[PDB]
Parts: sequence; structure tokens; C-alpha cells
Amino acid sequence: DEHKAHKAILAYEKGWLAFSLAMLFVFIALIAYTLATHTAGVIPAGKLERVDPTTVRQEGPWADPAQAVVQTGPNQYTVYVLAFAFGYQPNPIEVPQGAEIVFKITSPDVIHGFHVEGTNINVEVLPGEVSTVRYTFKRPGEYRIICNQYCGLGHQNMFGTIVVKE
Amino acid sequence: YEAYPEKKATLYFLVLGFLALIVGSLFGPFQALNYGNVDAYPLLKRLLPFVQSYYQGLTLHGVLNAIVFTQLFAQAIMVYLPARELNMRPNMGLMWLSWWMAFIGLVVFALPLLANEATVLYTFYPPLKGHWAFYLGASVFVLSTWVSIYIVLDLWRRWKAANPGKVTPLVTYMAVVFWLMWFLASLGLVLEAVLFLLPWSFGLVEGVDPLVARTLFWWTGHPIMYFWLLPAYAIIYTILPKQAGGKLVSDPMARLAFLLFLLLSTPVGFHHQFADPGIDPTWKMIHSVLTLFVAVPSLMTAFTVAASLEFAGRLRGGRGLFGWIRALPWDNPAFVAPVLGLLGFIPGGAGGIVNASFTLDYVVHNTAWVPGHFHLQVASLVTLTAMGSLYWLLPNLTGKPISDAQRRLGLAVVWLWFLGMMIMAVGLHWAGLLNVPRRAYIAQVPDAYPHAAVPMVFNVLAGIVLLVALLLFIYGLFSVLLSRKPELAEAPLPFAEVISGPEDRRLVLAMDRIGFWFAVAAILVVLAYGPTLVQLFGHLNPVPGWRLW
Amino acid sequence: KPKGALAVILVLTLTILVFWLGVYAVFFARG
Ligand code: HAS
Ligand code: HEM
Ligand SMILES: CCCCCCCC/C=C\CCCCCCCC(=O)OC[C@H](O)CO
Ligand code: CUA
Ligand SMILES: [O-][O-]
Ligand SMILES: [Cu+2]
Repeated sequence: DEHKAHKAILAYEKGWLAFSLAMLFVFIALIAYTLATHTAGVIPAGKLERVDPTTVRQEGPWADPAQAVVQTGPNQYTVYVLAFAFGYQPNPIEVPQGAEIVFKITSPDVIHGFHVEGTNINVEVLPGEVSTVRYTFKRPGEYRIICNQYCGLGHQNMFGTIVVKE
Repeated sequence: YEAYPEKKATLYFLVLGFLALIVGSLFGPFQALNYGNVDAYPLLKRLLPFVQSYYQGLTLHGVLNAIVFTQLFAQAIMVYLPARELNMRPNMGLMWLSWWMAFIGLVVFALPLLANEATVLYTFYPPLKGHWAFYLGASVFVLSTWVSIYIVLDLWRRWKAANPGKVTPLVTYMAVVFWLMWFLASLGLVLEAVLFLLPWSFGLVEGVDPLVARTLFWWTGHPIMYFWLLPAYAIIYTILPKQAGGKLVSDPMARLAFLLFLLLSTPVGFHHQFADPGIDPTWKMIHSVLTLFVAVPSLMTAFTVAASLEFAGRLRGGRGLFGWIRALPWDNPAFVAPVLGLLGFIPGGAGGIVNASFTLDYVVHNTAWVPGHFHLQVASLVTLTAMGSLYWLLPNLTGKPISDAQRRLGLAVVWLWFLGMMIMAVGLHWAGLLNVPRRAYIAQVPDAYPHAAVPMVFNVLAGIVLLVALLLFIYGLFSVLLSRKPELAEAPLPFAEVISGPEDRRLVLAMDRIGFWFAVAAILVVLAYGPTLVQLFGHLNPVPGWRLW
Repeated sequence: KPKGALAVILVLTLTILVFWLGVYAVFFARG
């Protein structure tokens, strides 16, 4: 009874430990898949790319937000975003639909979030470093940026706008 | 009591723990209504006038609930339980040293916390700069564990010395792997505190590199959450079985779980840094894979623990596929709390698993999903487990008895707690799926998230439910504390028996080769963190601190 | 055999799967 129950419990726990292992693996395989696809653009470029948060608004690609959008391919644009306290430049960001958008986002004070609502673009922004993500907007229109990392008292109201052009 | 002075030290670690839970928790129902788009902060400010911002409360809440209370409890359990199993006395000098270190560190850190001087949340990321008293007070508090680590390794070796050629007793095996795992895990934050945080806050250096600090933090960051969970697992494993009316189905299966937590708790921390720049994707993919592995031991636990209960319930006449569930001791809160906690742990880890999968993390990162997920983890399973210990530990420690009525009030707190955590978990997951950011005073921007009107009602409800549960627990805790009957103090801890099947002596012995596994575990940390850290220290780029509150 | 245990892990699996497959759908929807 105790002898029998122990025999079965263990016998069956093993099946489960194999099944759970399999399921875990199939997940891994499905994560790997996405790694191979255009949807993985949103993963930040793990390349270090230091800048100086003190001077960034005076010199460089962040000093003039009216020039933050730069075409880099026949169908690709680079946008230079400053997430700050408490907002984003430029406002709005305007890109055409169907183009690959290389977001190069940095902070001048604290850490903010750059979470583009309705999209997969959700990347921490750290002062001193440029955070690089890639996205291609499919539907034209107005998307909202939300700061999802605590950045001081002005946090709840810290939003931005991306406007995708038909 | 003059013969078991470990009882008094254990007592203090518990009470201070519970105090911290209460004070921290006061802020919870307020954050709940906040995420239900309802602003009750006005009211609270009248009531507790030092509170200057939603965020000041959110610092207190996390610091006091997630850092202070959980650890005290870990310390209270994972020293005393092994001490009683081995029937041996702790180094009382050390045992007190550790308590004072915790109490002193806590008082010091509480001062700037209460003074609106370190409103940075429990993760304290630079370049947000808190008062030096916070980081020192934090450090001294956390270092208190090193003294606990010693005590238990002490006890361990002394026992082995008196008993060579014998396998480490269960609770003691769990406790030892626990602490050893914590040591490795603790280095990250120590390093962050010592190399970076302290000097900065003291003003020795002008700025800190936010990326390196996040990296060092999340070293300690993740395995700290297992350090939180394990003492509850220890109880669920080596006690719950008896309270449920049965036995633990497998000694070795429990050990395997714990061994896995030693090897797999630390090297997985990029999972908190999936949205961080300057960290190679390949390493993220690695850490994600390894994270997925560390789910195994809980998955294993799930079965070992469930089976133990089925057995417990069948012995009590349960017949059928469900019969055993209703056969269990549901009138006993010491039994109920943890079971309920494990229940909410299903959806809990289910979200953990998602969070862990890299690219899927971008769907949920930094949204209310997260808090919704982890409240099932720490604020439920662990908290509940520690709650039901009132009904078996406390009498064990103080002689004082649990009246019949107090028991019933216990069931109430436990149940309403569990229910509140469920309800809130719905609202938050749902709200995070609608993009509502975590860590935001959203009720102050009330026209910002209209699509989130449904889940918001769950939030509010959860708020009031959990206010009632907390209130009840306060009343009840103080009704037990401020109550000594003789046999209740000297009677044994409800350590369960183990079911009789030839075990795996071969594996139990292997697992007992602890020196070996400790090194293995450490090598993994070097392999998994090493490369990235070298590249990150090579290219340090500190930045000015800010105080935006 | 341990029917209850199996039952519990059946609920565990389904939950995990609903949770996981769900977010993955949402990942690809936002992609
Ligand atoms: C107590 C503390 C916590 C534990 C344990 C925990 C476990 C894990 N977590 Fe986590 N964690 C993550 C992944 C996981 C995974 C893979 C696990 C695993 O350990 C999960 C394993 C669990 C299971 C697979 C469940 C097994 C089920 C059991 C054991 C119950 C069985 C029921 C029974 C037997 C009842 C029977 C009863 C009857 C009577 C029928 C990730 C990413 O990969 C994120 C980052 C999210 C982001 O983007 O910020 C994260 C975020 C956090 C945060 C936020 C930190 C912050 O403030 O930024 C907190 C506090 C936290 C706490 C905790 N979480 N986690
Ligand atoms: C009366 C019960 C409590 C309620 C209503 C509650 C509610 C809240 C809410 C709504 C938040 C999210 C606030 C936000 O993201 O802006 C939160 C976060 C938090 N809670 Fe609690 N909770 C309570 C008890 C606990 C306890 C027991 C712990 C763990 C021991 C805890 C752990 C956490 C942590 C770690 C945070 C994250 C803080 C941060 O982001 O800095 N909760 N809770
Ligand atoms: C939105 C969700 C909010 C609602 C919350 C739902 C979550 C699950 C609740 C309880 C699980 C309890 C299941 C097991 C039942 C325990 C009761 C029992 O078996 O009692 C026996 C009875 O006393 C004869 O002796
Ligand atoms: Cu910027 Cu939060
Ligand atoms: O942190 O799990
Ligand atoms: Cu983690």
C-alpha cells in the first residue's frame, strides 16, 4: 500500500517530468523561430554605444529633433529619439508605413521606457547609452508611446506620439 | 526557553517580519484602487501624513513587503527548522548578531525612506539617486544573511562531525543548499553596493553606469526571489504533508528540486534585462533557455507536493478523483494558507514561463501584467505560507495557544487574502495586456487608459477585499501575540514522515556531495555572467545622479 | 496510480499552455 503507492507516484512523476521537459523544449523551439523572423527587430542591438547625456541636447543627432528622421536605405529610416523628463523629442515622430524604422533612443536624465502602444517595441532607455530597435509599421495612423519605467514624479503623464504616414 | 534560546531569536525574526509586512501592506489597497482608476491617496495622506507621493508608498511597499519581511521569514525558517531537525543549538552569539544587523540596517534604511529621501522603488536603479542611508541600511540589512549562512553551515558541519558516513538530513540538506545558493546570488548586489552604489551616494564618485548597475543588480535580483520562495517550499515539503494528514511521498525528489535550485537559481538574470540595450542577444537567448530550466524544480515540486496531498487525502477516506480534496483538513488554516498559495501559483508560474521567453517578454514587460503575475508568487504563495505558520510555529515558539475562534479568524484572513490576490491578478494581467504601465499613478491620469475599464473594476474590488483581509490579519496577529500553556511550547514541530519505498541511495549520496555542487553552481555563474561583465566593465560610462521627486 | 496528482498537473499544463500560446498570438499580432 505504502510500498505500492510510492512505486506508482514515482513511476508517474517521471512521465510528467519528461512531458514538461518536452513542452519546455517546444517553447524553446518556438522562441528560436521568432529569433529568425522580422518580428525579432524589436530585440535591442546588444552593441554598446556610449554617448554623453550632458551634451546630447547640444551636439549630435539629438540636438535638432526636426532632423531626427534620416533615410538610410531605399526603404529604411533612422529616427533619433530623446526620451526625457518628461516626454520625447520629436513630437510627433513621423515615418512612412512599410519602411524599416531603426529607432536610436537615449536619455539625458534618468531611465525611461519606450513602449510603443499596439506594437512589440518595448525597450528600456538608459542615460549614457543608445538603445537600438527595428520595426516596420504596417497600419498607418497614430500610435502612442508610453514610458513604462519609473522616472520620477512626472511618470504617469509621460507620453509620446508616432504618426505613421499612409 | 532557557534551554531553547533559538526559539526567542526565531520569534523576533518572525515578528519584525510580520511588522514589516503590515506597514508595507498598508500601501497595497491604495495601489489596488489606483490601478482601478480610483484616487484614494488624499485619504491616506490625512491618515499617514509623512507620505508625500504615490511613489513614496510604492518604495515603502516593495522594500518592506518584498525585501524586509520575506528575508526575515527566510531567516526565521531556514535557521530554526534545521536546528530542530538536527536537535542542535545554533550559535546564539551569531544568531543574535544577525538579528541586530537586520534590525539596525532596517532602522537606518527606514529613516530616509520615511523622509522622502530615497523614493526610487525597491530596485533603486541609477541614475535616480537615493540618500546614502538607504543603500548602507539596505546593505547592512542584506549582509545579515551572511551571518545566517555561517550559522547553518556551522550547525551542518558539527552534525556531520558527530555523524560521518551519514547523509545530510532532509530539512538540513534543503537549508544548506538554500544558503549556499544565496551566497553566490548575494555577490551581485554586494558588488553593486560596494563598487558603485555606496561610493556614489556618499559622493566619492560623480556618476554611475546605469547598465552595469542593472546587470549587477539582476545578478542578485532573480535568485533573491528563490531565496524568498524556498523557505515556504521547505515548509510545504517537510511539514504540510503532516498537517494534511499524510506523508511526504519522496525524500530524494525533494532534494533533487533543491539541488536544482542551487545550480539553476543565479545564472538566469538577463530575463529581467530583455529590454536592456548593450547586452548581446545570444546571451539573452542563453539566459532564457536556462531560466526555462529553473522552472523544472518547481514543476517537479508541483507533482511531488500534489501527490503528497492526494496521499494525505486518501488516508482520510477520500475516494474518487476529487474525493481526496474534500477529505483534507480545510478547517485548519496552517494547512489551508499554503495549499491556497500553491493554487494561485499555477497561473503564477504560467506567467513566469511566458515572461521567460525572450521575445514574448516585449508583449508584457513593465506593464501591470508583471505585478499581476508576481503577486501570485510572493504576495500570495510565500505570504500565505508564512501566515499559516502563525498557527503552528508561533505556539511552538511561545507556549501561547491558538484559541478556537482565532483559528476561524485565521481561515477568514487566509481565504479572503487568497481571493483578493486572485481578483487583483485578473485585473492586472488583463490591464497589462491592454498596455497599462506598471509603477504608474494611473488614477491621476484618469482619461489615459479607457480600454481598461473592465479589469479596473477587478482592481478596485481586490483593493477593498484585501483591505478587509489585511485589517483582519492585523487584529488577529496582535490577538495572538498579546495573548503561555506548557505542552504547546515543548511539543514537537509537525515534521511529516516519509513514505516507504526504497529510495535512491545512489542519488541521495550523489546529491549529498555538496562541496561539489556548490562549485558547479559557481562555475555556471562565471560562464553565464562572466563574459558580459568583463565587456561591461571594460567600457564603463558613468552618468550624473538625479532626484526627480 | 495517482489520479489527483495527474489531475492537478493536467490543470497546470493547460494553464501554462493557454497562457503561453495566448501571449505568442499577441506577440504576432503586434509584430
Ligand atoms: C516568489 C518570487 C518569485 C518566483 C518564484 C518567481 C518565479 C519565476 N519567475 Fe518571476 N520573473 C520571470 C520568470 C519567472 C519564472 C520562469 C519563474 C519560475 O520559477 C516558475 C516556475 C513555476 C511553475 C512552473 C509552477 C509550478 C506549480 C506549482 C508548484 C503549484 C502546484 C499546485 C499544487 C500542487 C496545489 C495542489 C492543491 C490542491 C488541493 C488541488 C521573468 C522573466 O523571465 C520576469 C521578468 C518580467 C519582466 O519583463 O519584468 C519575472 C519577474 C518577477 C518580478 C518582478 C521584478 C521586478 O520588480 O522587475 C518579481 C518580483 C518576481 C517574483 C517571482 N517570480 N518575478
Ligand atoms: C493587501 C495586499 C496588497 C495589495 C492590495 C497589493 C497591491 C499592489 C499593487 C496594486 C502593486 C502595483 C503598483 C504599481 O505597479 O504601480 C503592488 C506592487 C508590489 N507589491 Fe504589492 N500588494 C499587497 C501586498 C504585497 C505583499 C505581501 C508583497 C510581497 C510580500 C507585495 C509585493 C509587491 C512588490 C515587490 C511590488 C512591486 C513594487 C515596485 O514596482 O517597485 N505585495 N502591490
Ligand atoms: C476571478 C477569480 C476569483 C474567484 C476565486 C476563484 C479561485 C479558486 C478559489 C478557490 C480554490 C479552492 C478549490 C478547492 C476547494 C476547497 C474547499 C473544500 O474542498 O472544502 C471541503 C469542505 O469543507 C468539505 O469538508
Ligand atoms: Cu519617463 Cu517613466
Ligand atoms: O524573479 O522571478
Ligand atoms: Cu527573475
